[PDB]
Amino acid sequence: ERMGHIELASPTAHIWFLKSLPSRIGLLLDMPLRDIERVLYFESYVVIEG
Amino acid sequence: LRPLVPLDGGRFATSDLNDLYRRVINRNNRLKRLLDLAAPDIIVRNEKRMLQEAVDALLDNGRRGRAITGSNKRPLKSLADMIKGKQGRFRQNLLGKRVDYSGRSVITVGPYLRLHQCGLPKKMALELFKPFIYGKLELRGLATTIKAAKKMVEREEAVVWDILDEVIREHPVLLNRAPTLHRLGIQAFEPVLIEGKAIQLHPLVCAAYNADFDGDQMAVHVPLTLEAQLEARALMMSTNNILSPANGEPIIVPSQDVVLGLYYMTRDCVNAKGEGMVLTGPKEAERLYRSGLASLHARVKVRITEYEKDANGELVAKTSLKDTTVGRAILWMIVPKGLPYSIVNQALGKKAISKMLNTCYRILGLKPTVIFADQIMYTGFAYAARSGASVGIDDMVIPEKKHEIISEAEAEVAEIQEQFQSGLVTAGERYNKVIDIWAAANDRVSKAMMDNLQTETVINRDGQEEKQVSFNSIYMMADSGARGSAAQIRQLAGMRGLMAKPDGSIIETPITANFREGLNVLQYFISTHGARKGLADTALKTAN
Amino acid sequence: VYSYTEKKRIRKDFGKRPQVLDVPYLLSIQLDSFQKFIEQDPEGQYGLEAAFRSVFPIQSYSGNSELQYVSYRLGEPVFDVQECQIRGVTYSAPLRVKLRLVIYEREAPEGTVKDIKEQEVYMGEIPLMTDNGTFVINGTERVIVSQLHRSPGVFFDSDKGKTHSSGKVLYNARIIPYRGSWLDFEFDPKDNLFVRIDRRRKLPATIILRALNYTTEQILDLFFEKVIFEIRDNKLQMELVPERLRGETASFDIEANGKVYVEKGRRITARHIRQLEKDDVKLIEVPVEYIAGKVVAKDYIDESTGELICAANMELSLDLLAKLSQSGHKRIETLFTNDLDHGPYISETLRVDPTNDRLSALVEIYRMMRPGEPPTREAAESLFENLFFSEDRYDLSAVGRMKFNRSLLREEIEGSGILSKDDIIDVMKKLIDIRNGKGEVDDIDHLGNRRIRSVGEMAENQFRVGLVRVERAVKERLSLGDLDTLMPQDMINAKPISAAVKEFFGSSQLSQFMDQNNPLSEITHKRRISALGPGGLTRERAGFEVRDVHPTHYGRVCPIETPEGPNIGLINSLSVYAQTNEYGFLETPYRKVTDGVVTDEIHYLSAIEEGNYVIAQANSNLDEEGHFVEDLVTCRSKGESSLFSRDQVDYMDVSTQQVVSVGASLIPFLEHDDANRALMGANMQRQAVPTLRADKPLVGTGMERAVAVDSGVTAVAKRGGVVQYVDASRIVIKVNEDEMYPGEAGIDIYNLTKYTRSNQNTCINQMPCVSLGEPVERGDVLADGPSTDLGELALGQNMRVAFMPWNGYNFEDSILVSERVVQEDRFTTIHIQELACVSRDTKLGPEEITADIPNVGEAALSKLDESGIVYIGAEVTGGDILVGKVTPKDSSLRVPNGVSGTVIDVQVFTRDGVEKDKRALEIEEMQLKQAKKDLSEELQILEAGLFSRIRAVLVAGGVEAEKLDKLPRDRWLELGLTDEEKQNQLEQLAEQYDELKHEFEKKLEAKRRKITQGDDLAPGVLKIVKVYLAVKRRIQPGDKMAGRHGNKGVISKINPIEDMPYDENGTPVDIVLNPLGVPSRMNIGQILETHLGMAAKGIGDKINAMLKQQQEVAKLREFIQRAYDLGADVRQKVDLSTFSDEEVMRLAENLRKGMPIATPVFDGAKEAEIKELLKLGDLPTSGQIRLYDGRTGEQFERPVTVGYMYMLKLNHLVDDKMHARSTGSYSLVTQQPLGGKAQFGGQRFGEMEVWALEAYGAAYTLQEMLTVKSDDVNGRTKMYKNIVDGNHQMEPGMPESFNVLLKEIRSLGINIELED
DNA sequence: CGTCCGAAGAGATTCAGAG
DNA sequence: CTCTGAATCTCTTCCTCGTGTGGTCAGGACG
RNA sequence: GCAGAGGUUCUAGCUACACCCUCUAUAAAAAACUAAGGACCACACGA
Ligand SMILES: NCc1c[nH]c2nc(N)[nH]c(=O)c12
Ligand SMILES: [Mg+2]
Repeated sequence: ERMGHIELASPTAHIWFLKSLPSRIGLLLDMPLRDIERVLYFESYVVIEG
Repeated sequence: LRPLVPLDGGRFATSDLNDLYRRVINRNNRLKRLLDLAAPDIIVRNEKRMLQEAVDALLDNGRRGRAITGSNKRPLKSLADMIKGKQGRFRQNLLGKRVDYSGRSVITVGPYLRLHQCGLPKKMALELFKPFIYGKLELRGLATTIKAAKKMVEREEAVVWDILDEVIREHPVLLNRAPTLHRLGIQAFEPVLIEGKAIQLHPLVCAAYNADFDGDQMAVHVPLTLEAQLEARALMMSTNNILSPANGEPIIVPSQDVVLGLYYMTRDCVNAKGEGMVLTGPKEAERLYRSGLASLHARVKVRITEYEKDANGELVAKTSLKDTTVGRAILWMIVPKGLPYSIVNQALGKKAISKMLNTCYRILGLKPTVIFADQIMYTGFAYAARSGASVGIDDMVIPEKKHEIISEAEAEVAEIQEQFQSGLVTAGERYNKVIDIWAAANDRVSKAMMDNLQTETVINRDGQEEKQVSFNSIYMMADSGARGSAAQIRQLAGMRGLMAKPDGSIIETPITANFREGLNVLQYFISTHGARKGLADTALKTAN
Repeated sequence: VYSYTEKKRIRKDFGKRPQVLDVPYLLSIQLDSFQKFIEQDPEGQYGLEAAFRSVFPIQSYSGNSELQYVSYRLGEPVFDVQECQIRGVTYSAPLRVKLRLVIYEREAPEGTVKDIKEQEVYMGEIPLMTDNGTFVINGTERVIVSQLHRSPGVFFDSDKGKTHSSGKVLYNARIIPYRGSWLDFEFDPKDNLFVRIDRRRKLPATIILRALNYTTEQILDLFFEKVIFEIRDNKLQMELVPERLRGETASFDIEANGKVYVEKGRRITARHIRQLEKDDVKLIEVPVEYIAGKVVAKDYIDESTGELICAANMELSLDLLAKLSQSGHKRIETLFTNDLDHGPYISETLRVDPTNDRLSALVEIYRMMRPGEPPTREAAESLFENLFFSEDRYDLSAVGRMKFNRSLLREEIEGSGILSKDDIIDVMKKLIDIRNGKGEVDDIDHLGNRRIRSVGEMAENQFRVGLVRVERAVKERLSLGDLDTLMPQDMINAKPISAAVKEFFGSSQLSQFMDQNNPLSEITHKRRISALGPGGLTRERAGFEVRDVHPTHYGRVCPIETPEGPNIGLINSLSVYAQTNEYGFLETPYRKVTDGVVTDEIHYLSAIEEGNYVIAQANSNLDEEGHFVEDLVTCRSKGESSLFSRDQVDYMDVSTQQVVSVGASLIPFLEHDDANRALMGANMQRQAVPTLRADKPLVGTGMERAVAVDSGVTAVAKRGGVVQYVDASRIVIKVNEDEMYPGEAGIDIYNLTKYTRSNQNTCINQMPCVSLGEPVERGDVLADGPSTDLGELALGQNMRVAFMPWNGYNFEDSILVSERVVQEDRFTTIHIQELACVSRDTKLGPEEITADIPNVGEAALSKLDESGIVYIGAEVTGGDILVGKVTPKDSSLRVPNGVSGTVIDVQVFTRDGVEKDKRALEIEEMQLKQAKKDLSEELQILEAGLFSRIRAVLVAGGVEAEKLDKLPRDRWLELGLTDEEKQNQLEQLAEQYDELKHEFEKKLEAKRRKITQGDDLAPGVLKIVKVYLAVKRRIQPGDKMAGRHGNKGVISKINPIEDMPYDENGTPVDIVLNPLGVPSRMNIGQILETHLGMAAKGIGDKINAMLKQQQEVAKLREFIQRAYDLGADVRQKVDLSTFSDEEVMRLAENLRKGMPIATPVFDGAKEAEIKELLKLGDLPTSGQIRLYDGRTGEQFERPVTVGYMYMLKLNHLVDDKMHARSTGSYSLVTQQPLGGKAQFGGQRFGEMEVWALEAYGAAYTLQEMLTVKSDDVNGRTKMYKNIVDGNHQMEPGMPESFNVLLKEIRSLGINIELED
C-alpha cells in the first residue's frame, strides 16, 4: 500500500505525454515534435528568454 | 507488487520492473556524483541522457525506438506494458477474474435425466460443496472442530455421503461451455449425483450450448448466496429458457435420434400385419403392438378423444373414429389434452416436431411444454432403439442410368471439343459449354438417384403391387431431417459434382465417382483442394 | 517364397496392381542429412570441412602470422545411448581439430616462416544422432523437424489489387540471398522504379545505377533504344525502321526517295506495315512537328565554345532543336518511346532522381542506411561495397546462384556469391520487360521455389556462426599478441563455439520434444516439414494462399495430413515416396515410357521438370508387356488433368499410394471417405496410447510392416542365425558360420528395454516373440515393442461393432461399451510418472536424505528404508512419504494428491566427492553385481564360441579330442594342433587369451569405474533421487475412443453384458455406435471396413472350428488355400504346397483369431470381392444380421450392421481432466485461483461469461463471482465463516486487483483517486 | 557481509497544382 | 499561389478456454 | 491473553481476519475456535 519516491537530479520528461498521438507538450508549445525530441535528448538548443 | 521471490534453487531473482528501477537509481546516483564532482559538461550531459533513457524505459519501454533487454534478448516489461494489452491488469485480472468453487470435466449424454437437472460426479461434488458439508457436520454434531470435520471428509465415511445428499437437494449449479457467445451458454441446472467422472448433460439442451460429445469440456460453478440460489432458479434454469433472445423461435428442438424414432413411429405401410382392425383406444394400440399381433405402422381405425379449448378455459371432449396408424395412436398418449389430433397424424419429421412443441407452448402454458418435451425425447429414444435403423453398403443405391448419362455427357464434351478444333467456337465458349453440359449431367444423375431411392419400394397390397414411400435407412435419415440433407445423399450415390480449383475456377472434368465406389487419385486431390480451403477458412472465421 | 517372419502370419493381400519400387527407409531424410554433416568430405563441399575451409584463412592484418586448418577428427562418445538416457547427459562426440600456426618473419610477405605449430585443439562438442534419428540432449529425446523456406534467388511478383485502389499493377522484384540484405526493386504508381534495400524507405532506382559508376549516358543507352536524327536540308530527315513503326499510328506522311507510302495522321495498317518492309527504306522524310515532343538520349555541347546546349534525357523543344541545328550537331540521338511497348519508366525515375554522380549516390545511400551519422566518402564507399559485393557479408549459395541464373534465363550454372553489376542491371531489365508486358510473374507457392532445410544445413549454419565469432576473437588476439610464444590452443577457446551448437540443439523453435506416443507418432514427427522458425512465416503472418494445396504437391507433400487448428497447412507431412534433391528441392519417382512400353527404370523428377513432361496415372491397365491396353490414357500435363494417347505419354506413376503420407496410407478404404474425415482421422492415429495386449489389425492397408520395422520400437536382427537363450529381458542369438566374423565372434546379444518412462508418460516394453531353435534371418523382427504384434503395427484393438441407436445412449457422438471390454482388460493402459527430490547445499550446512524426518508417524516412515528411500514394490498412494530429505532447521518429497500406483524402480544420482548412502550403495551394489554378472556371462558365451572354435578346429587335425579335453581346452598350446587356415587363427586367439583375460579384467575395472564414479551434477546440489510411479488406468465413462476413419466420441455408459444386444447365435456385441454420423459426415469407409472385418472374423472362426475338433492337416491346407486365392487377380498368389506340415499348423494357430486382410489405399477391394469373401464363410452376403435385444428379448426389425472395426483408445483420458477446488493458495495479485490442475486452481470466468451473465438479470451472482469468490481478503474469510455457520450472506468489499491497478497507475505519474 | 562493479485500417502526416 | 484532393508515414490490433511439455534471467571480483 | 504469562491439541497457532481458557511469576489442569511462495518464452494437442 505504501510507496516511495526517487529524487531525480535533473528534470526528466514523461514519455507518455511527449510521444503520443497528439504530442501533448508539442501541441502546448506549438513546436514540431522533432525539435522537442532533439532538445530533450541533449542534441540541440532552444533559447528560452531570447 | 513487484515480487522478486521465485525461490527456485535459491535464485530469488525474477523482477523485470526491479531491474529497470535499479538502472534508473544507478544512473541518478552517478549523475549526482558527477554533478558534485564538477565533471566536464559533456560527461554530465551524457549521464543526463542516460538518466532520461532509463526513465523512458521505466515508464514505457519500446516507445522511443529501442528496447532495454538482455534476458535471452527479450524486451523488458515496463509499467505501461502491465496495464495495456491482453495481459495487463485491465483485461486479464479485472474483467475476467478466475473464480473459486469451480470444476471442469468432459460431457456425457445420460438420457435418463429430466430437463431441469444434470449429472455431477460424486468426487467432484464432494470438493465443490466442502464448506456446506463442514457446516452441516458441525450442526448435526458429527464433528466438533473444523479439523475433525476435515478428517471425516477426507476419510469419505458413509455419513459424509448422506450429508452431501442433503446439501445438494436444491442447489443449482451453472454449467458453462468455453465459447459462450450468446446468453444461453451458461445455464443453471439442479445436480443429480452419479458415480462416473463426467458431468452428464440433458440431450435436449445440447443444442443451445452448441454442446458436442466428441470430448467437449464444460465448467461447473456453484452459486453460494441465497440471492444467487434464487436467481439461478428464477432467471437461469433450463426450464425458463425456452425461446431464444434474438429470434422468437424455440431453443429446445429434438435433433437427431428422437426425430428418427418419431419418424419411424409415425409412418404407414400399404400392407402390414394388423390392418383394418377397429381399435378401442390408444391403450389397446399399445397392448396390440407390445404383444406382437400388429405392427407399429399399419393403417387401422381407432377412436380417439380430442380435447379442444375453444371455450374460454374449458376443455371440450370430442370422441370420434379417426383413421390413423397404430404408431400414431400410441404417440397420442404423450400429447397433452389441449392440442388437437392433426398434429400427430402426419409423417412427423423435424419441422413437424418443432411446430408441435411451439403449438403446445402457444395453446398451453410453459409448465406442460417441459413435460411434453421430456416425454417426446423418451418416446423417440425408445422407438428409435426398437427400430434398429442401421446403415449398410446395400442401402446406398446407385442409379442404374448413371453409366448412360456419363457416356452421353462425354459424347457432348467430345462434340464441343470437335467444334473448338474446327474454330467454330472460342476457348472461353468451349469452357462454358463444357461446364454447362456437365452441370446438366449432374442434375440428371441426382434426379435419377432420388427417383430410385424415394419411392423404390413396391409392396403387395392384398393383390396388385402398390408403390410406397421407401423404407431405405439413408432415405429415412434424410427425409425426416435427423442428420443429412439431399446434397449429402447425392454425394453418396450420385456423382460428386464439379469441384473447384483453389483460385475459384471450376475444373472442366468433374468427379464422376461417388463415395460408395472408388475415388481416383486425381479426384481425391481435387476434393482435397476444397476440403483444405474450407478448414483454413473456418480456422480464422472463429477469431474474426 | 517368404521369410520365417512372413511364414507365421501371412497377410491376405487384395492389391491388384504390381509394384516396381519398394517403400524406402522412412527415416532417410534425417539420417542422410546428418550424415552429410560429420562425414569426412575430401573435396570440402557440404559438411564440416566446407565450413572450416570457408572461415579459416586466419591471417592477421599485416601481422605476418597465419593459422591454417588441415584436418578434423570426431572423437568417441564417453557414454552410449543407454547411459546418456539414464544419467541425463548429452550424447556428444568431442571435436578434435588439428591446426597449424606459422610465424612469418617480421614484415616478410615474400619470405617464409620461422617455424610451424602443428598441434591439435579441442573445439567444442557436437551432439551425435542415434541410429533411429533422435538426439539425446539432456537425457530426453529431441527431433529436429525439417524446414521449408523460400529458396534464395530472384523472384518477380505482381502485388496487384489493394494498392492505389485503382487496379494499377505495382510490379516488384526481390533478390533474396542466403545471407545478406534483400535487394528489392519496386514500381511506383506513377511508373517510377524505386529500389528498396532491406525493406527500408524508398529510394529511386537510378541511385543504385549511379552508385555503380554509371553515368547518365550509360544508363540511357542501357535501358532504352535510340532514334537517330541527321541534319539535312530536307526538313531534318531521319533514319527509320518498319519494325519500330508497328504498334502505333503514324502522325506524318511517311515518304522516301520521292515515294509516299503512308500519309499524315494515318494509322499504319497491317498491309501498310508489310509494304513498308517490302520497300526497305532507311531514311524517311519527317517534319518538325514529329520531333517536337521527343526526349533526347545524350548530351550535346556546342562546338563554338563547349558549353552544353542540351542535357541528356531532356525534352527537345523547338528552340532547342534550332539552337543545336545552328551549332552544327549533325547527329541527333533521341531515345525511342513506344508508349504501348516500351514505356518511359527509366526516364521518369531519372526525373525523380535527386543525385548526379557516384559521390552523391553513395552519400544518399549512407544517409538512408545510417541516419544521424555524418556522410563520409570513405565510410559510404565501404558500407555500399560490403553490402552488395563482399564475400564476407553477401553470400548467394550455389542453390541461389542456380535459381538466379535460371530465372534470368542465363546458360551457366556455377557463378559466384556476390551480386555483380550485370546481375543488377539484368534484374532491372527483366522487371522493366515484365512491366512492358513480355514475361510473367513467378508463383511463390510453387514447390519448385521452396526448398527443404534439414538438420545438416541448420547445424552447419550455426557452426559457421560460432566459427566466425571465434575468428573475430582470434583475429584481434593474433595481432597484438606476442609471436612464437603461444600455441594454437591458447588463442582458441571452446565455449564461444560450443554455446551456439548447444543452444541450437537444446532450445530452438525446431528442436521439438519427441512424442513417443506410438511407433507411428515417432515416424511422423521425424519426417514432418514446418514453414515456421528462423526465416519462415509466423502463424499470424501466414495468409490463406500459403495454407492451400498447390497442384504440384502431387507425390511431394501429403495433401491430407495437416494439423487442424491455427497452423493448418503450415506444417505438412512428407509423402511416402518423396526424396530430397541434391540442391534441396523435393522429388518424386516416376517410370519412364520410351515409345509404348513402360520401362522399369525409375527417374526421380523435380517439381519444375514435371511440368513439360506428360505423366500418366497409376490406375492404367497394362498388358503384361508394357503397353497400355486403353488407347486413351488419362494424364496430367501442366496442372490440368486431360486425356492423351499412348503415343504422347512419356512418364507414369510408380505406385498408387505415392500421394499420401505414412499416416494417411495406413487408413484402409481411404478411397471412400471425404477429404475432411480422412484429415481428422490421420491426426488421430498418432495419439493412440499403447494398450496392454497388442492386437493385430484385422483389416489393414499393407504398410503396417514398414512403420514398425523402420521405427526403432522393435529390435531387428543384425545377423542371421539360431536363437540360443531367449528370456523375458535378453535374447542371445548364435550367428551362422558364414555371417560370423573370423575372430572374436559367435554370439549377438540383444538387450530388451523393459518398462521405462516415455516422453508422454507411457510404457515402452519389448516382449520376445521367438523361441529356442527358430531360425532367425537377417531383417527378422525378434522382439515387438509398444503397439506391435509379430512385427506389425497394432495401435488398437478390433471389437465387435453394431451400428444402431440404443435408448439414446449413443447420441451425437457417444459410444456404448459392453462390460466384456473392461473385463478382459482390452484397453487398460500402463502409465508411468517420475517424481524427483533434489538435496542441495543450504545455509547453516547441507540437507541430508536420512529417514530422520521430525514430527512424522511410524506408519509414514514404514515405507522408507533405513537410509530413507521407499522400497521398490511398495504400493504408495496420495500423501505418503517417498524420500527423507531433512533440511537444517522436513522437506521430504510426498506423492502428489491424486497420484497412485506402485514403485517400479528408484535411481540415486550422487555427485563426485560425496559418500554414497547405504541404499545407493545397495542399487550400485546390485548394478555392479549385475554389471559384473554381464561381463562374466559375456566371457562365458564368448568361450562357448571361442573354446568351441578352439574345438571345432581341434577335432580336425588328427589330435585326439579326449587328449585335448583332458588338459585345459582354452590353453591347448601344449598339444600342437595340426597347422591349417584356422589353426593359425586359433593359436593367435589362444595367445590373445593368455593376455585377453588380463585385458578383459582391465576392461571390467574400466566398466565398473564408470558405474562407481559420481555423475556431474548442477552446481550446489549433493544428490538427487528419482522415483517412478506406475498406474494401470482402465476404461471409464468419458475416455475418448475413436476409430481410424475419423469417427470419434467419448464412452457414455459401460453397459452390462446381459443387456447388450445379442445376435441369433448368442454372442453379444461390444460397441453400439450411432448410425446417424455416417450419412452427413461422409466417412463411408467405416462401413466397408466393418463388412471386411466381419468376413475376416468369419474365416478365422471357421479355421478355429476346424482346429477345435482334431482334423487332418489336408483339410486345413485346402481351406486355407481356398481363402488365400478368392480370384480377382490378387497380387500375392500365396502357395501352401511349398509349406511344411508344422508350418501349415503354425499358420492355422496364428490365424485362428481372424485372417488379416491387406487393402492398399487407392487400389483396394471392390464390393463384389468382399461379397465373395463373406460367402466363403457362412455369414449373410448383405452384411446385416437379425440382432435381438438384451433387456426385453424381442427381435429388432430391419436387421442391423454387425462387424469388426479397429477401435483405438485416444490418450485424452478423463482421469486427467476432472479438477474441482473449493479453495487454494492465492496469487501475487491475491486472486485465489492460480489456475491449472497441477496447482489447485479455478476455471477462469472470462469476459464472455461475464457478458452472458449480464445478459440475464444476473447481478448478485456477478458480485459474488467477482469480489467474494476471487480476491477479497476481508470477504473470503467472512463468507467462509458465514457458510460454515449457516447463513449464506456476503460482504462486497473491493477487489484487490483494482487496488493493484490504482497503485500501478499512480506509479506512472498519473494521480487517480476514488472520490467521495 | 555487504559493496561496488501480413493485412487492414486509422491516425498522423506532408505535398500539391489549378482556377 | 495557397491549401484541393492526393499521396506519405508511422501506429495499433488481430477468439477462448482447457491439457500440458521443455527452457528460463540481472553482475564477478573487492576492499 | 481480563492485563501480564503459559496452554491441551487437530502443521503452525496473543492477529491471518483471528479466538478462547486457566493461572499470578511460570509453567500446567481443559473443552470450543482458522487456512501460507507462483516472474517471463518457445513447442505440441483437444472442442
Ligand atoms: N492461537 C491460540 C492458541 C495457541 N495454543 C492454544 N491452545 C489452546 N488450548 N487454545 C488456544 O486458543 C491456543
Ligand atoms: Mg464437440
